Amino acid sequence: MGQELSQHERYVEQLKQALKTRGVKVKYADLLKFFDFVKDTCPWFPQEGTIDIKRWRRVGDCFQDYYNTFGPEKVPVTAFSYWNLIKELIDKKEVNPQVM
Repeated sequence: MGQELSQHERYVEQLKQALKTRGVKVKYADLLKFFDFVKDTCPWFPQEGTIDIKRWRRVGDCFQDYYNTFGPEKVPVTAFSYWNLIKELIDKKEVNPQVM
């Protein structure tokens, strides 16, 4: 909140467009809030051969369930649906590696 413009914000914007072409309809702020959500309760970002984003949303989906019931909608469940589109996006990439 201290800095209006940040590298993290730009990163999301890229995902917004890229994922959008995959059939994802989410707001820029929505993704930004999610990124801050994990960073707030989870300052780590472990990576593995399998869908790395899985662990990211995994924490959100869990705490999101309780937060959703409590009231904090900061991270709407709709994230899971859009996530389905990502699963296919990353999975396809894991096939036929390409270099630019």
